[PDB]
Amino acid sequence: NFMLNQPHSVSESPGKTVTISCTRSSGNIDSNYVQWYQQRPGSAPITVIYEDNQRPSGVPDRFAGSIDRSSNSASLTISGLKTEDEADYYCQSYDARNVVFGGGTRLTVLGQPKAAPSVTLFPPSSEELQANKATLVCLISDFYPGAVTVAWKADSSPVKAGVETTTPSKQSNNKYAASSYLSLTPEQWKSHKSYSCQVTHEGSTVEKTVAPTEC
Amino acid sequence: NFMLNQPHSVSESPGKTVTISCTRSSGNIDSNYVQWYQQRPGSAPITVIYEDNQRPSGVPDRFAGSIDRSSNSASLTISGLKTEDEADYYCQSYDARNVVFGGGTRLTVLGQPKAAPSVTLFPPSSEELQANKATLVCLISDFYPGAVTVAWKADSSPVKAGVETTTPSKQSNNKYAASSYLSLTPEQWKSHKSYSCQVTHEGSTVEKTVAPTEC
Ligand SMILES: CCN(CC)c1ccc2c(C)c(CCOC(=O)NCc3cccc(-c4cnc[nH]4)c3)c(=O)oc2c1
Repeated sequence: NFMLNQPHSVSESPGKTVTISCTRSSGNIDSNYVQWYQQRPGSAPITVIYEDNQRPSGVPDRFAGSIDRSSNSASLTISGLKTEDEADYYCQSYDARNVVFGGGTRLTVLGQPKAAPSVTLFPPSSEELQANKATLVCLISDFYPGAVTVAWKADSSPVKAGVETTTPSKQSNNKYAASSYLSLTPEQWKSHKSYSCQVTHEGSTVEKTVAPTEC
Repeated sequence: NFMLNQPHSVSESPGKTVTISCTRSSGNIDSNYVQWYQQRPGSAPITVIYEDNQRPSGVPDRFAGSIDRSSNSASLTISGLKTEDEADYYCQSYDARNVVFGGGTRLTVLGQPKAAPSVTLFPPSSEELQANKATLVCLISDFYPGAVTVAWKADSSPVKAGVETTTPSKQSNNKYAASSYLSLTPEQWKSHKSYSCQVTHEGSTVEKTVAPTEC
């Protein structure tokens, strides 16, 4: 039960080349066969590569799979980008028994200029505390492409439980907005020195921190 | 070069049994293993059946796979149907020359109960005021069905500029979440006694109010 690690997102303009990596965690990449699946928004998945570099019939020559043994990774390289190439791409391999999927990479064929997110982190409101709630909100607006990943820290430990993040939506300025909220009890919020929201967009990561003591 | 044919959609009410078929166009259904995947929109898919009828751990035993050699099909049967089973389901098999997916079945669970939204209004953070911004966020969560309308007030008067509301998205609890944010200047925020966010859902309105606080 090993892991395959893919970038969360990639972008390029029409006619360019883009590459999506898939790094094996503990194992030997050439030990087992890697597949690549395309999923366009609102569509069924489609095999574009099997057995590391084989193209199914009807998949164009612009899709190419490869293996790097020294880096222990698989790559999908797409040349001559077209707007229809915009989709989620997932790598997949095998152990002695086990099937392992990568977490997926969103490929945007740029339809507008790139824009980095505005990120604002809010501490609990006085009113929700009296309701025994210490929900923190991380507002993420004015970004393009519409792909972000959010990670929360309690002090400096990753927080797993309590996190929700909305699907990015296009706003009146034609850029995306989303919010992530962490549903703390007041006891959990007071019991730490600070909490942090990390937002990754186009592989650039920003971090904001709030604390019970900040006046 | 065979195809797998599943219904586009199916609907059923809670506690009932639903069946999703997957018909192989050419060759025998039993010549290659069939997998079933569940996918909630915004999320990556999960494996619910492999090798025709094997369940990974963490998959409820309410999920069962089978083969019918005579109708040349595979079936996913979900018994004791629950709201969280609402999702897209894909079958998948092998061509030796390809990995083949069905077209996907969107399963609708009927008769989900109305749920009123939780509404939390956050005043500007100290850090954004120091960067000359006074954005308010109104976090709206746990509502069903997935539509609200938001109106903002400055003192008692309607706000007509600077409001954005995200498109509601279904969260892990199968209820919807959205944020409305009002992009104020520090001057606008301090020149009023309060701002209010008013959320309407299925005829009921909830109103929350925040005021500049003297730190
Ligand atoms: C769109 C492409 N696609 C096909 C529907 C994906 C795309 C991504 C995924 C991911 C990330 C997971 C979660 C991680 O799953 C795994 O690593 N393995 C799944 C699994 C678990 C147990 C048994 C099997 C299995 C399948 N055949 C034999 N054994 C597979 C997953 O389970 O399924 C995925 C399917």
